[PDB]
Amino acid sequence: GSSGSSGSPEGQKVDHCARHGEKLLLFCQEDGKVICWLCERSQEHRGHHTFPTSGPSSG
Ligand SMILES: [Zn+2]
Ligand SMILES: [Zn+2]
Repeated sequence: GSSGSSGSPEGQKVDHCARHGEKLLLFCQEDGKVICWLCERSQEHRGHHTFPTSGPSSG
């Protein structure tokens, strides 16, 4: 698999998934919420099309 990109507790906690702990930068359409990497690749949001929120930004 993959160890991860950010693995430090001193990291800017921004919309961190309370389930996995990964930063939520994606936006699921089917659900209309913000999910993380693991989530997206999870049977929960599997196949679901998500978009990069990039914080306070429309496009
Ligand atoms: Zn998650
Ligand atoms: Zn979804």
